[PDB]
Amino acid sequence: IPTYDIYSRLLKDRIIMLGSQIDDNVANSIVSQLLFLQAQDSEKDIYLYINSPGGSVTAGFAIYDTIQHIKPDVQTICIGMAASMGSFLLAAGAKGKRFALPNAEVMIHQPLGGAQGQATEIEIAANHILKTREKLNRILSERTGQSIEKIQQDTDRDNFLTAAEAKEYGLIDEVMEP
Amino acid sequence: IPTVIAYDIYSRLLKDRIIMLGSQIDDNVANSIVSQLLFLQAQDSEKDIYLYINSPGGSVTAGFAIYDTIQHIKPDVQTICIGMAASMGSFLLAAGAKGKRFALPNAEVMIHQPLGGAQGQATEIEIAANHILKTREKLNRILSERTGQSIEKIQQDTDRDNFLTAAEAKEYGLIDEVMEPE
Amino acid sequence: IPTVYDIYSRLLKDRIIMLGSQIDDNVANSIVSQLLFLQAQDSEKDIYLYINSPGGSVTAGFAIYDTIQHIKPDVQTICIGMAASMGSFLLAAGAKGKRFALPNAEVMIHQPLGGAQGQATEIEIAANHILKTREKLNRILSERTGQSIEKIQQDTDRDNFLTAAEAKEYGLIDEVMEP
Amino acid sequence: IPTVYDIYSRLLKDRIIMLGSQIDDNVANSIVSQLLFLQAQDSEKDIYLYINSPGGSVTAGFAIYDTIQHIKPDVQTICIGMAASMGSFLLAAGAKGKRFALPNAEVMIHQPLGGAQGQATEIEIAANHILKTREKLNRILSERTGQSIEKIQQDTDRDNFLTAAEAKEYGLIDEVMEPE
Amino acid sequence: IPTVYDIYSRLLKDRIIMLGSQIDDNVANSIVSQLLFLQAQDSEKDIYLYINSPGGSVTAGFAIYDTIQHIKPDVQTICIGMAASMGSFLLAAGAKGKRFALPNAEVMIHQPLGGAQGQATEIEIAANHILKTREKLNRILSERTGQSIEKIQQDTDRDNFLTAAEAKEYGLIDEVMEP
Amino acid sequence: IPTVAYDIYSRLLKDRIIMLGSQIDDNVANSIVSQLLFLQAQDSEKDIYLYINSPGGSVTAGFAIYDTIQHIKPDVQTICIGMAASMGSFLLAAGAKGKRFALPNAEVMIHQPLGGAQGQATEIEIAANHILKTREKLNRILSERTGQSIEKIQQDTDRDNFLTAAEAKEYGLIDEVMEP
Amino acid sequence: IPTVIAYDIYSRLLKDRIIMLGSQIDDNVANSIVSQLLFLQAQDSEKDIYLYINSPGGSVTAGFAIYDTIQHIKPDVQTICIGMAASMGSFLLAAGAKGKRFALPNAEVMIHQPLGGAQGQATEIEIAANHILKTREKLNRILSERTGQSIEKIQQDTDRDNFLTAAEAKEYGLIDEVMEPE
Amino acid sequence: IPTVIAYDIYSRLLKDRIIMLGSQIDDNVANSIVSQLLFLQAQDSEKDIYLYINSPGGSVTAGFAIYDTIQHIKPDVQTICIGMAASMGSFLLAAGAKGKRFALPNAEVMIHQPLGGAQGQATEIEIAANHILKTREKLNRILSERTGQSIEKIQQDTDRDNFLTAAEAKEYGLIDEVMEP
Amino acid sequence: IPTVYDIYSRLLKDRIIMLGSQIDDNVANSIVSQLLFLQAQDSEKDIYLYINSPGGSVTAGFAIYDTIQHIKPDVQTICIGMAASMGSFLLAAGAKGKRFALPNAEVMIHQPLGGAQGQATEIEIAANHILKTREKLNRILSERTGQSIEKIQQDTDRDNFLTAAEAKEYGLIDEVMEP
Ligand SMILES: *[B]([O])([O])[C]([C][C]([C])[C])[N]C(=O)[C]([C]C1=[C][C]=[C][C]=[C]1)[N]C(=O)C1=[C]N=[C][C]=N1
Ligand SMILES: *[B]([O])([O])[C]([C][C]([C])[C])[N]C(=O)[C]([C]C1=[C][C]=[C][C]=[C]1)[N]C(=O)C1=[C]N=[C][C]=N1
Ligand SMILES: *[B]([O])([O])[C]([C][C]([C])[C])[N]C(=O)[C]([C]C1=[C][C]=[C][C]=[C]1)[N]C(=O)C1=[C]N=[C][C]=N1
Ligand SMILES: *[B]([O])([O])[C]([C][C]([C])[C])[N]C(=O)[C]([C]C1=[C][C]=[C][C]=[C]1)[N]C(=O)C1=[C]N=[C][C]=N1
Ligand SMILES: *[B]([O])([O])[C]([C][C]([C])[C])[N]C(=O)[C]([C]C1=[C][C]=[C][C]=[C]1)[N]C(=O)C1=[C]N=[C][C]=N1
Ligand SMILES: *[B]([O])([O])[C]([C][C]([C])[C])[N]C(=O)[C]([C]C1=[C][C]=[C][C]=[C]1)[N]C(=O)C1=[C]N=[C][C]=N1
Ligand SMILES: *[B]([O])([O])[C]([C][C]([C])[C])[N]C(=O)[C]([C]C1=[C][C]=[C][C]=[C]1)[N]C(=O)C1=[C]N=[C][C]=N1
Ligand SMILES: *[B]([O])([O])[C]([C][C]([C])[C])[N]C(=O)[C]([C]C1=[C][C]=[C][C]=[C]1)[N]C(=O)C1=[C]N=[C][C]=N1
Ligand SMILES: *[B]([O])([O])[C]([C][C]([C])[C])[N]C(=O)[C]([C]C1=[C][C]=[C][C]=[C]1)[N]C(=O)C1=[C]N=[C][C]=N1
Repeated sequence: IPTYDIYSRLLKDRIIMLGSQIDDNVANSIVSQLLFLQAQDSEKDIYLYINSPGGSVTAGFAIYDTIQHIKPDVQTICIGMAASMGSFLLAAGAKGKRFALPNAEVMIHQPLGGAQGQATEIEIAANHILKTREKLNRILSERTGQSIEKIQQDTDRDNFLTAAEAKEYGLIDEVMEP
Repeated sequence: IPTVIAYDIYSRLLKDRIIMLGSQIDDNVANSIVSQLLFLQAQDSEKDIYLYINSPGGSVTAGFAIYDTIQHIKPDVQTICIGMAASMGSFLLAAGAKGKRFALPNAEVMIHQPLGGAQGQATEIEIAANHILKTREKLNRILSERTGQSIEKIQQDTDRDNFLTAAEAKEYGLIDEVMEPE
Repeated sequence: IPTVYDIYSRLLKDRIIMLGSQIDDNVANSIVSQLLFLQAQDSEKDIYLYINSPGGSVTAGFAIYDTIQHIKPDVQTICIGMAASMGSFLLAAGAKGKRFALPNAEVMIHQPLGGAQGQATEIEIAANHILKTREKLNRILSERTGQSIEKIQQDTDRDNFLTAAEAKEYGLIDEVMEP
Repeated sequence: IPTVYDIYSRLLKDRIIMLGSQIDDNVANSIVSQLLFLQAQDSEKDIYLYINSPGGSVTAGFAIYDTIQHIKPDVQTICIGMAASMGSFLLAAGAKGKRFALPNAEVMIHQPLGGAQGQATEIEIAANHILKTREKLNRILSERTGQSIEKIQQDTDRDNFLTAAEAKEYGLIDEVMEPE
Repeated sequence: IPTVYDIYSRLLKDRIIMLGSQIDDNVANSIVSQLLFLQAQDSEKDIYLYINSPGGSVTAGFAIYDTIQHIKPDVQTICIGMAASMGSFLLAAGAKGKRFALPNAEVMIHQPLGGAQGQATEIEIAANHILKTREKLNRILSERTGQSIEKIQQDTDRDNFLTAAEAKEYGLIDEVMEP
Repeated sequence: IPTVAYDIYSRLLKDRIIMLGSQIDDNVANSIVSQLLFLQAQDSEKDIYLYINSPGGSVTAGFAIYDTIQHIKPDVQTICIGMAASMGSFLLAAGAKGKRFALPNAEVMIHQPLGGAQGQATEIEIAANHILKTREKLNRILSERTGQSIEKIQQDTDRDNFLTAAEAKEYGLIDEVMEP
Repeated sequence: IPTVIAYDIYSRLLKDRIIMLGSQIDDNVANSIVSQLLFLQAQDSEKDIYLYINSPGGSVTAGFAIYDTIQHIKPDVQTICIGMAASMGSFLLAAGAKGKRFALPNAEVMIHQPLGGAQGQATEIEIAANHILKTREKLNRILSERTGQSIEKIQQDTDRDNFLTAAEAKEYGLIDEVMEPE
Repeated sequence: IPTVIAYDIYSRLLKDRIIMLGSQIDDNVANSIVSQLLFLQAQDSEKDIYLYINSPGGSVTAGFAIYDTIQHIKPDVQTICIGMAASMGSFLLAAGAKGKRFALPNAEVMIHQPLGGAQGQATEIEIAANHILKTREKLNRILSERTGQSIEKIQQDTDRDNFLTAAEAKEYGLIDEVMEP
Repeated sequence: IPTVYDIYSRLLKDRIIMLGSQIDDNVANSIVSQLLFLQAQDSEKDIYLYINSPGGSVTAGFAIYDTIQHIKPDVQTICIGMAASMGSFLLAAGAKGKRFALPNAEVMIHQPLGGAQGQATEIEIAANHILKTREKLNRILSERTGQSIEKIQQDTDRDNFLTAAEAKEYGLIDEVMEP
C-alpha cells in the first residue's frame, strides 16, 4: 500500500502475501507470481505467507497445483489464521517448510455450497460437492499422514486448531519461534 | 368476492359440496381444503364431493395433506380440472375418485419432477438431495398406481416440463373423461 | 364499493357478472364460481357477462371460456370500455347472436406473450408450448368469428385495435349496442 | 366512511353517484354497475353524477360514457372541485340542459397522454392508436359542446384551464349552479 | 375508532361533521356527501363542521366550500387545534356569525404551493394557473374577512400564524368560544 | 377462508378439532393454547383432536402448547398430515399415548434446535449454554415419549432426519399409521 | 496485482507470451484476449503462445471471438487449465493446438448445454429458441471435431452439468495430457 | 488491461492502425472511435485501417457518427467481425471498404429494425414515431446500397431479429469474405 | 481512453476539441479551458469543435457560446451523429461559413425545459426566468440562422428533427461535408 507498493517490494525477494479470501482473481494473481518467480530462478525457495479465511475450492486448487508443478520449493507460513481452503494451502507447502507463528490459528472443515432446481439437478450438485470433499480429504491425508477416515470425522464441523495442534496434526512442520 | 342471499360465493358453493382449488398449494391452502373435506364428510359421509382444480402446483407436503385426506374420507371426491393443473395440481387431479376425474376440453395438464434447493455443508446438501430424490420416488409410485403407467415411464416423462392437452391427459390415465358441454 | 349486498352482489342477483380487471387465476375462480352458481339457480335463463378487461393469463381465460361453453344457459357478452387480448377472446366466446359492444368500446387482438429462461432444452419446451397455445387460440377464434385461421394469424402478429363496428365486421361480436 | 349504509350507499338510495377520484377500470366498473342498478330500479327518474376527478383511463372513461348514453334515465352531471381530462369529458356527457358546475369549480381540457416502447413498427402502432383515440374524443366533444373539431384540437394542444363561467361559454356545461 | 355506529357516524346523527385530516379529493367527497345528506334530512337545521386540518388541495377545498354555500342549512365552523392553509379558508367559509375557534386553536394563512415541470410553455401555463388560483382565493377571503385583497396578498406572502383572538380581529372567525 | 356463522376452522372447533397448520410462534401458540383451554372448559373429559401440518418454529412457543396438552384433563389426539418437522414433530409425539397418528404419506422430520448469539464472549457463552440446555430438555422428553434412548435421540437429531409415517411408527413418534 | 522491475504481473507474463484468461468471458474480456493474441502474433508469428484458463465460462459469442482468433493466427496456442474450465471455458480449453492442451492434475472441467432467455411475443420466443438451438448445434459440432466424440454423445453428455476430472477430460479428448509436476 | 513498453494493449494496436470495437455503441464509444479514425488519417492518409467489430449494437446516431467518419476519411477502413455484429454493429460491419468487409468463420451477424420509446402527449408520441420511422427508412436505404438488396427485402428481413452465419452474411452482401485460417 | 496523451489530448495538439456528451458545468469548463488554451497557443489559427451531443444546461452552453465569440480564432463546428437542443445551438454558433454536418448527422431544435416548485410567487419567478431564457436563445438563433424570431418560436414549440440538408436550408450550418 505504501508506494513499488510494499507487496511488489516483497515479491522482489520471492515473498508472496496471501491476506484475503481466495477467489479466482486472487488465485490468478498468486499463480502468476509463482510462475514469474520460477522463471526468474528455478532453484531458489519461494515464501508464501497465508492469512486467509478460505474461499473457492477450484481457485485454491489453481494455487495448489501450481505450487506442486513448479520447480522451486514453496515455504508456507501461517500468520493470523489459515481457515478452510487457507489451511489446505498451508498444508500444501514443501514438506519440512510449512510453518505457523505461535498464536496463529488453523481451522479445517468440510466444503460448503448450494444447489437449486430440479431433483435431478440437486443430485448432480450433491454428487459434485461430495466428490470434491473426497478429493480434498485424499490430498489432506497424503499431506498430513492422517487417515482419510480421520480427516472426514475431524472436518464434519468447524475444527479450530492452535499452531501446536496443527503441527501435531501434520498440517505444518514447525511452530516458528522468535 | 361477491355475496349471495349471507355467504361469499365460495361458501355458497361449499354448501353444495363443491370445493374450489384455484391457487398455488401451500400449507394455508391445504389446511383450508382439508378442513372443508373433513367438514363435508361430517355433514354426509355418502354424497360425492366436487373438487375443482385450477392450480400451478406448490408444496409437495401440502399437496400430500390434501391427497391423504381425499383417500381417507368416505365420500368420493370427483376432480375437475379447469384452466390448468400443473405439478402438484395435476397430481391432485389424478388422485380423484376412479371414474370421476375430469378435465374441460381446453384445460391443460402439466407434469414434471419436484424442485427444491439445498445450501450449507456437503453433508447437509447430501441429506437434502436424498430427501428430494426419495420424494420423487414416492410421487412416481403413486402416479403409477393412479394412471396405470409404469414408474419408469413416469420418470422419463417428468424429467422436463411435460404439457398435455385434456385428451392427452385422458390417454395418459391422469383423468377418466374429457367433460363435454351439457 | 357501495352497499344496497355490495353493488356487484346485487347485480349477480339479476344474473349479471362484471369482469372488470386483468384475468388471473383468482379472477377466473370467482367468475367460474358465479357462472356455476347461476346455472344451479336457473339453468334456462340467460346470464350477462360485462367485459372491461386488458386480458391476462391464457389458462385462467380458458377456465372461464370452458365454463361458459359447458353450462346450459346462454352467456351474453357485453364489451364496455375495452376488451383486449384474453378479454376479446372471452367477448367472442359469448352465445352466438348475443355478443355485444357499446359504440365507443374498443377491442384489441394480438398473439400470446410469455417468457422462457434456462437451458436451450428448456427454452425449446417453453417455445413449443406457447406456439401450441397460439394455434389453439387461433383455431377457436376462427370458429367463433368465421375468419380463417390464416387471417387470424396475420391479424394478431402485432397489436390490432378495432372499433366496435370493426369488431362486428370481424365477427368478434354480433351487434353494436345502440342507446 | 361514515355509517347511516355507508354515506355513499345512502346517497345511491337517492339516485346520486359520487365520482371523486381518478378514473380507472375499478372506478368505471363500479360507476357502470351503479348506473345499471339505478336504471333497473326506475328507468324514468333522473340520476345525479357528481364529478370531482383529475381524469384517468380513456377506455375506463368510455365505459362510463357509453353507459350514460345507453340507459333510459337522464344523467345530470355536476362538477364540484375540478373536472380535468377524462373528468371534463364525462361532465360534458351529461344530459343536455342538465350539466352543471358550482361557481368555483374548475374544468381542464387537454389531449390524451400515453407511452410506447419497442420496435419502430410497435411505436407506429401505438402512435396511430393514441391519435385515433384523440380524434374520437375530439369528435364527441365537438358534438357535445357545439365547437368545431378544429377549435377543440387547438384548445387541447396544451393544458387548458377554464372557470365554471368559461366552461358554460364553451358548451361543456349548461349552467353554473348558484346558491339555493 | 370506538363504537356506540362508530363515533363519527354517531356525531353525524346530530348534524356534526368532523374534518380532522388533510383535505384531498377523498376527504372532500366524504364531507360533501355528508353535507348533502344532512340537507336532505332537514334543510332548516344548522350543521356543525369541526375543523382540525393542515390544509390540502385547493380544488378539493373548493368542492367543500361551494357545497357549504350551495345548501340551505347554515354551516357553523369550529376550529380546534389548527386550521391551516385550505383549512383556514374553510373556517372562514362558515355561516357569518357562526364561525368559531377554541381559545388555544391556531390559524395559519399563506399563499398556494405547487409545482411545474416540462417545456417553458408548460411551465408558463402552470404558473398562470396557480397565480389565477391565488387571485381567486384572495378575492373570496377578502369577501369573507372584510380585509382588502391587497392586505390579504401581503399577509399571505409567507406563513402567517394567528392566535384565535387574532383570527377574530382579522375576520376569519366571529367569536372565540369560551368554556 | 370459507364460512358455514362460522369460519371453517371455528366450525371444526365446535367438534373439538384444532388445526395447527403453520409455523409455531407466540401468536400461534397463544391461539392453540386458548383453544385447548376453551375445549377443556366445554367438556373436561372428551377427547380433543389436534391436526398438525407444521414446519416447526419457536421452542418456547412449542412448549406453551406442549405443557398445555399435558396439563388439561382431556386426551389430545395428534394427527400428522403433510409434514410434522422440528417442533411440529415434537408436538406430534406429545399427543396422548395410543392416540398419535400420521396419514400414510405424511412426513416427519426431527433435528436439533437452531439459534443465534451475538455480543461479548460472556454473552455468547450464556446463549450457548441456554440452547444446549434447551436441546437436552427436548431430547429427554422425546426419549420418554418414544421409548428410544437419549443417546439414540442425540444421534438421530444431529442433522435433519426425515421419516416416513411407517418409520415414525417404528421409531415411536406415533402409535399408528391412519389407513383409509 | 503486484508490479515487477515497470510491469504489473500480467503484463510481465505477456512479455513471455503468456495470456491469463482468469474470469468470466464477456465482450470486454474477449476484446483484451483477442488483442493480446494479435499483438503476440505480430511480435513473432512462429513462437508458441500459452493461454492459461481458469474460467467459469460466459458469453458464447465472446468465446467465439477468442476461438476464431486462436484458429486464425499462425502461432500454436497452448491451453492450460488451472482450477476450473467450465462451459465456454472448457470449450476454449479444447480449442488449443492439438497436442498442446493441458490441465493440471486437480483442475476441473465442466461441460453443459447453453443457457439463455427469451421474452415477448410467441413469434419472438420462437426466434430466440431457434437461435439458441442452432448455437448449441454449432458448439456440439466443433466440440465433436476437437474431441473425437460423436455429436450424439456430446449432446447426451451436455444435457445437464457434467463435471470431469483432468484425467477424465483427457479420456474425453478435451485435453491431450495431464501436466504432471516438473 | 495489459501494458506493452509504455502503451496499453489497445494503444499498441492503434500504433498499427487497428481499432477495436468491443462494446455497445454509445456517444462515448463513438467519440473515441471517431477520434482514433481522425488520428490514423492524420498519421497516414494512404494506409488501410482495420476495425474489428464485436458489438451488440447501440445508439443509431452514435453509430452514424462512426459511419460518416469512415466514409469521410481518405484511408480504406477494413471491417472484421469477430464474435457478433448485431444491430448497429452489423450496420457498421457493412460500412467497411467494399471488398474489405470480413467475418471470422463462427462469427454471427444479426440485423433488425430500430428500437425506441416515446412518452407524453399524443402529439409528442406522433413526433417520436415519425422520427424513428424516418430513421428506419434512412438505415434501410443505406443498407440496401451497401448490400445490394432491395429496400423492400431489407424491410422484410429486419421486421424481427434475423440471425445470420458468416456464410449467410456474405451471401447477403453484409460482408465480402469469410476469413479462413 | 487509448493511451501512452489520451486520444483526445493528441487531437487537442492539432486544435481539435471533441464534444461528445451532454453539456453540463463540468463539460463546459473543460471545453472553455481548451478554447482559452488554444487561443493562447496561437490566436490566428482555426479551432475545430466536433459536436455529438444531446444538449444540456443552458447556462453551461452559454459558457461555451460566449467563449467561442470572445476568442480571436475562428471556431469551426462539425456535427457528427446528433446535435440536439443546446448542442444544435452551439453548432449554429461556429464561425460563419465554417459550420458543418456530416451527411447522416441529425440536428434537433426545441424550446428549453425546466422545473419549478414552491409558492405561487416562486413558480412565477421561475416561469419568468425560463421564458426570458427562451427569448434570449431565440434572438441569438435568429441572428445566427437568418430566420425570424417568430419562425424560431414556432419551429421549437415541439421537438423538431432536421436532416443535415434541412439544417443547412434552415441556416444552422453552412455546408454538408461530403466525402
Ligand atoms: B472453505 O470454507 O474455504 C472451503 C474449502 C475447503 C478446503 C473446505 N470452501 C468452500 O467450501 C467453498 C465455498 C464457496 C462457495 C461458493 C463460492 C465461493 C466459495 N466451496 C466451493 O468452492 C465448492 C462448492 N460446491 C462445490 C464445489 N466447490
Ligand atoms: B410442483 O412444481 O408443483 C411440484 C410438485 C410435483 C413434482 C408433484 N412441487 C415442487 O417441486 C415443490 C416446489 C416448492 C419448493 C419450495 C416451496 C414450495 C414449493 N417442492 C417441494 O415441495 C419439495 C422440495 N424439496 C424437497 C421436498 N419437497
Ligand atoms: B393477453 O395479452 O391477455 C394474452 C391472451 C391472448 C393472446 C388470447 N395473454 C398472454 O399472452 C399471457 C400473458 C401473461 C404472461 C404471464 C402472466 C400472465 C399473463 N400468456 C400466457 O398466459 C401464456 C400461456 N402459455 C404460455 C405462455 N404464456
Ligand atoms: B386525462 O389526462 O385523463 C386523459 C383523457 C382526456 C384526453 C379525455 N387520459 C389520458 O390521456 C390517459 C392517461 C393514462 C395512461 C395510462 C394509464 C392511465 C391513464 N390515456 C389513455 O387512456 C390512453 C393512452 N394511450 C392510448 C389510449 N388511451
Ligand atoms: B394549503 O397549503 O393547503 C393551500 C391552500 C390555500 C388556501 C393557500 N393548498 C395548496 O397550496 C395546494 C398544495 C397541494 C396539495 C395537494 C396536492 C397538490 C397541491 N395547491 C393546490 O391545490 C394547487 C392548485 N392549483 C395549482 C397548483 N397547486
Ligand atoms: B425447529 O426447527 O422447529 C426447532 C425445534 C426443536 C424441537 C428441534 N426450533 C428451533 O430450533 C428454534 C428456531 C428459531 C430461532 C429463532 C426464532 C424462532 C425459531 N430455536 C429456538 O426456538 C431456540 C433457539 N435458541 C434457544 C432457544 N430456543
Ligand atoms: B456457459 O455456461 O458458459 C455457456 C457456453 C457453452 C459452451 C455451454 N454459455 C452460455 O450458455 C451463455 C450464457 C449467457 C447468457 C447471457 C449472457 C452471457 C452468457 N449463453 C449465450 O451466450 C447464448 C444464449 N442464448 C443464445 C446464444 N448464446
Ligand atoms: B440496435 O439494436 O443496436 C439498433 C440499431 C439499428 C441499426 C437497428 N439500435 C436502436 O434501435 C437504438 C436503441 C437505443 C435506444 C435508446 C438508447 C440507446 C440505444 N435506437 C435508437 O438509437 C433510436 C431510437 N429512437 C429514435 C431514434 N433512434
Ligand atoms: B436542451 O434540452 O439542451 C435545452 C437547450 C435549448 C432550448 C437550446 N436545455 C434545457 O432546456 C435545460 C434542461 C436542463 C434542466 C435541468 C438540468 C439540466 C438541463 N434547461 C435549462 O438549462 C434551464 C435554464 N433556465 C431555466 C430552466 N432550465
